[PDB]
Amino acid sequence: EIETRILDLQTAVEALVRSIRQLKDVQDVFSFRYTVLRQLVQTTANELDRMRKEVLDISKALVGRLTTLVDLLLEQWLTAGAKVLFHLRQLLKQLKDMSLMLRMFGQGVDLQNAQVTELLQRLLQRSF
Amino acid sequence: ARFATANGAYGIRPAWDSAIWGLLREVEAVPYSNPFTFPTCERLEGILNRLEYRPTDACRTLCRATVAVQYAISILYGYDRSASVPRYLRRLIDEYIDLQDRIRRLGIVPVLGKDMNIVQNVLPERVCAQIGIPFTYEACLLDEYYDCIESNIEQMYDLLCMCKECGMRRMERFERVRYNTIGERYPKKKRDRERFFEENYVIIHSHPDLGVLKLPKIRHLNPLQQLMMCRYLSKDLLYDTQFGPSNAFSRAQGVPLPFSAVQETDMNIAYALYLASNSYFMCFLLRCVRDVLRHEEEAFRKLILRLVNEAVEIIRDDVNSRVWASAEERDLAIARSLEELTFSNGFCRDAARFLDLIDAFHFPKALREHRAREDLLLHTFDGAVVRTGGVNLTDNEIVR
Amino acid sequence: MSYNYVVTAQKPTAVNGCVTGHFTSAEDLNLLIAKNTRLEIYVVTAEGLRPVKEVGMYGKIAVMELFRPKGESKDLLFILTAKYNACILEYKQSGESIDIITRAHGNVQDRIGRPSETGIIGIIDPECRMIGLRLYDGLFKVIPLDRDNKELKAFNIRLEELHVIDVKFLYGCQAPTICFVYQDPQGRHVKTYEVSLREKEFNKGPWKQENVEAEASMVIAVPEPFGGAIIIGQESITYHNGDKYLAIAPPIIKQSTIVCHNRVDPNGSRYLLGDMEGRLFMLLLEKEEVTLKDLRVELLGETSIAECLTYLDNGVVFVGSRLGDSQLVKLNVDSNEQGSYVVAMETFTNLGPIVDMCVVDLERQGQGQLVTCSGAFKEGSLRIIRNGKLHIRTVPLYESPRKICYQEVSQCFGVLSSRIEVQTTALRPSASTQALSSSVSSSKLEVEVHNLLIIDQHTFEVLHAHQFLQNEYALSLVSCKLGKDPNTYFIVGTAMVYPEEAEPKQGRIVVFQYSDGKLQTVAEKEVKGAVYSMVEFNGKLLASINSTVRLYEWTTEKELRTECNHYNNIMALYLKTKGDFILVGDLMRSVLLLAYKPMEGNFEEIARDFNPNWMSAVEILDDDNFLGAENAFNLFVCQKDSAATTDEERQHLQEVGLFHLGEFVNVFCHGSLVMQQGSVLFGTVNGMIGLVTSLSESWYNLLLDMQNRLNKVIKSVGKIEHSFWRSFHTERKTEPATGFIDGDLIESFLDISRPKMQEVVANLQYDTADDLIKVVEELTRIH
Ligand SMILES: [Zn+2]
Repeated sequence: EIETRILDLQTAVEALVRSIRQLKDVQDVFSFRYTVLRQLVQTTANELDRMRKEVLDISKALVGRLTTLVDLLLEQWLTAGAKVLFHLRQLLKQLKDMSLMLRMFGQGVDLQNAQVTELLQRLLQRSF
Repeated sequence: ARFATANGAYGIRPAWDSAIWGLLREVEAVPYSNPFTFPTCERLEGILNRLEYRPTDACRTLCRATVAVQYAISILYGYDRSASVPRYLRRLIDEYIDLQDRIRRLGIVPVLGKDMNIVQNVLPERVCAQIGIPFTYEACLLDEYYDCIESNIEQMYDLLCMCKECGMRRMERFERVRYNTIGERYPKKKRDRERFFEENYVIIHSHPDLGVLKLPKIRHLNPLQQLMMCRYLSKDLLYDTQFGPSNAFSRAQGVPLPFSAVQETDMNIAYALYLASNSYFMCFLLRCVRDVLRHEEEAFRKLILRLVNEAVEIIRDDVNSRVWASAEERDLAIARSLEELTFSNGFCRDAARFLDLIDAFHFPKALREHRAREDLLLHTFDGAVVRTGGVNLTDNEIVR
Repeated sequence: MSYNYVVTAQKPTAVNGCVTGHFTSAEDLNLLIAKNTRLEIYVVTAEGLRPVKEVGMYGKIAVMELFRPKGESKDLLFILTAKYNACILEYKQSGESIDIITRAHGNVQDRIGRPSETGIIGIIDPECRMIGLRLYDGLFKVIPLDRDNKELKAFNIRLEELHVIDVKFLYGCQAPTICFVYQDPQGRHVKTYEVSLREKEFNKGPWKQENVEAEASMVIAVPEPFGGAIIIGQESITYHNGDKYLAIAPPIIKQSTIVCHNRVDPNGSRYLLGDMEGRLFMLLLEKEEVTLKDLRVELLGETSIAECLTYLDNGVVFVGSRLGDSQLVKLNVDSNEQGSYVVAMETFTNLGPIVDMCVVDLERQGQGQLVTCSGAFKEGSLRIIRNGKLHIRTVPLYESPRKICYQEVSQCFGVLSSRIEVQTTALRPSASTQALSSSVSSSKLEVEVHNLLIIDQHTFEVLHAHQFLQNEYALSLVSCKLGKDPNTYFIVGTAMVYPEEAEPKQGRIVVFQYSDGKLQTVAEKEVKGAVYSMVEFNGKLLASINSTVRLYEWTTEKELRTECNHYNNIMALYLKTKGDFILVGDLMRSVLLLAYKPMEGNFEEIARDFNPNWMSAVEILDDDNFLGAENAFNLFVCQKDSAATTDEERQHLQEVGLFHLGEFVNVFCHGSLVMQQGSVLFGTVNGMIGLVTSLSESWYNLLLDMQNRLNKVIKSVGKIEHSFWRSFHTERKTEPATGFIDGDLIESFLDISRPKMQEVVANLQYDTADDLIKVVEELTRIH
């Protein structure tokens, strides 16, 4: 299912990117709800945790798609899956950077990146 | 390694020279630092007169010329190198485009209607349409773009934000109009109002002789916040509170501005205007780092030219002495060639040609890597690559 | 291209600054009045001022100082132009060969920098060793005066204090030392530094920083006998010689801030102060055996609005005034019966500041006379400039004239005006106070109080004075019959301004009608904001209600009703209609053309200027040519691209014309003073009345070639290039003048020397000598 895998990974990543940028913003107005020092602040924090949770869920499913990719796996698929792990480690790194404001969401970013670095060295040792 | 001494792969061709290598290498080694805290051209001049040489004097000035030229490369022409002036410009560009993207994105969904339409006056496609310039990423650095954004920003505020502070700012215009018609100046009677951000005077310390910056007329800064903002601006052009260590804590309250808004005003509208105030301060911070890039640029060039002028000025005495007494060919060659190198801003090619021309000039083993490496061991007890890395100083290669 | 022609009619008549000294000769004393863009030299005599020469200089004389370098029998001048065109001058006349040679010249402009709000400060040290100059915050440009300095050398000195209110040079000390009232965030102080030419930097100064009053604004350098400096404030005057802090708090000083100062005796024992209330105080420095014993203040009298004061022989104090006509007051050692030592002797005429005018042909129904609203505060008046050099009949109003408009059928001039009133009792009785009849508005909808001064066409007395409501600002006035009703009406655009409120948000439009013998309002219409201006657009009153340029229609029931709207402005200050075209020249939005379409009943934005400027006055020249002017003393013509590939090009006016007038245009009215293409008179703040006359392309190419050849021959004082003076100067851009012709240079041809005339005409043979003498006579008769 060699090239259908490249299709699903790229398009799912597009969805992740869209959901993540949408997410960044919902935070930014939460963070503009800062310097409030109320209902908006609470309902946005409420919408805050919603979006973050759903993004984490989708990335965890993509992390499962990554393990599917690795158990199924030549150089052009090695480089292509490298792109997936690379921007996946990038997007959740950014998520952590935001989660560090932390009104949970960050450790979920952690455990996902823990699977990421596990998969990364696991592939690097054989691809070398 | 062998290049750990002053004479590196492209390094200066003794105890003071090792400190110069420690200066140039610390630039890259440090995980991150403020480019403005790094020495400027004035301090480069300061060190240049303090160099230590040990046994011609013309060769010593010619070696200090390589110091300054390699220094300039790392400080300015080193795009994407550790803590460089252009690197700040490009990173800011990305923050700017993205901020206006956020403003265009405003109104995508519940994330934050005609009131929104007045807010999208900031969008680059609108501002380019009014000046008539084609929509272009580079256009933000044009002076006219900054001028046009001001009129739109204060068009926004007078339509949606009618508060007390902004109230005073609008009254000011009515009174100013009357006072200009009779050929007079606005008096100091009404100083009861808190100081407006524009009235503040700040001065960049990297290039102190740049003159007082014309603070952008960003609004809604509280008197206390106005101090912190102006404080950071004077120190490191906001580098500290936007990149580097602990940037996340400042990021909690905004990239170019503190998160701030007036009370009793719809927050949905407030965030919109706040994006405009941020983009307005972004455009300022771009044009300023551009100016400090240019004032290091000009200064570096001038210094190099002055130095090389002294080089041919002194080595000609060595030519007459050797005549009274191949090496004569090499010396006159670089004399004429250094003059040919006008270092016209190309600029990297001339600089690299310079050091290559100095490399072609013969030097005693006392000045070559042999002794340099030996001296390194005791203490312990090229231009081609530069030419490739050096990118065009023109803005819209940096913006790309 | 747009072909126009700008020619002055009345040369500028406001005084920017004057300094006395020995210029024409070593014995005789000279007084050097410097009207803007032209200095005047005079030889003081007991009979009065005697003019000797009037030089016209291509630049605004901002800083003017008279100094005598060591070894000079003469004194040398130091003119610093507003465009930074410094040049040292010198008198040289040899048997009627009156000529001012330029000993030194050269621009001293700083390429980069932020201009100070206080303005350019130029100071000479007493020992004539340096030229102190302040041009930008944080900097102090210094020009040495070494005998060998044909090209002025400039070296900026970095300066630590950011905001300097005033700089001066201390007398006595061998080290040239500045004393400056800088502005720290907590409060303003006074420090001193020693300026060293050799080391190119400041040094530790004679004394230190002594907190002065929060309003300190002048430094006075007391001469060697006493030394030190007096830092005048608003309420407390003070002295800082040797840390001998001597201060006083006179009550009379508190009434108004001091503006200008002057040295009566070389001993420095007497200084004459002046303020804009129009008073001449004196800080008598009673000496002390010499240190200072005490400082005291006594009011001598009342002169016009002081700008620059100079003491001359026999106690004759010259009062250079800017907001009013200048005076030559004389001090009496004995008190007069009234209680004022001063006595007016002569009164020179200042037409500035002109705020609004109109060309009214009354005497002969031809060759009209300009009734201009000149002056402000106590000096406000109506000057009736009329061709005939130009005759000026002055009718004082004793109060600032704002707007003027003429109702022909009723034989009267409506003039809105305002008089400052103490928080209410009037300060100085005015023409409004002494009116034949008066009334207050019955509308149920220091503090200035606006009112309308209707004036008869013959005796120019104030027939009526309809005072408006409390806290009322009248901004605009037009006389026009509205629509169907045949009777013309006076419509005043009023606006509420409450001291507690900041923005003017409530306004009102009142329509009046001058019945024979009594004025009476016809109707009223509240509006949401200040009506900055209005014009009668085709039987309808277009009103500028803040940014909303509404157009109001008049009903048979005598009541204004709105019909259309527009909101693309910030403040619609300047409205000038020409046919259907509506020119809404805003503040920062420059020119924005509008048009009303009857089939749609709405406004449409045909075009909009593309430059972020700050407009001052605007006018529709022709349907295809649109003129205006801004704060930057520049006149520009915009043209509508009638046909274009895209609507974007049709919607963007091209700026075909650029030109540095050097004044602040304040009004644009049509018509010409000559009896019996086009003529747009404009009145500037400095009292210039100019003329804009359109030209054919054939003469434009002839006159432009003429301009170039005349530039080569007629050398300028200070060696300023003419093209550099006329360049479009604006903080962002400096483009060469194009589309205009300076008429003053073209009119120089009349009395340039005959052989020099052959010089210029020898090349140009458009198809010679007298042929060009005739055409310049064709041009000189238009004004
Ligand atoms: Zn506000």
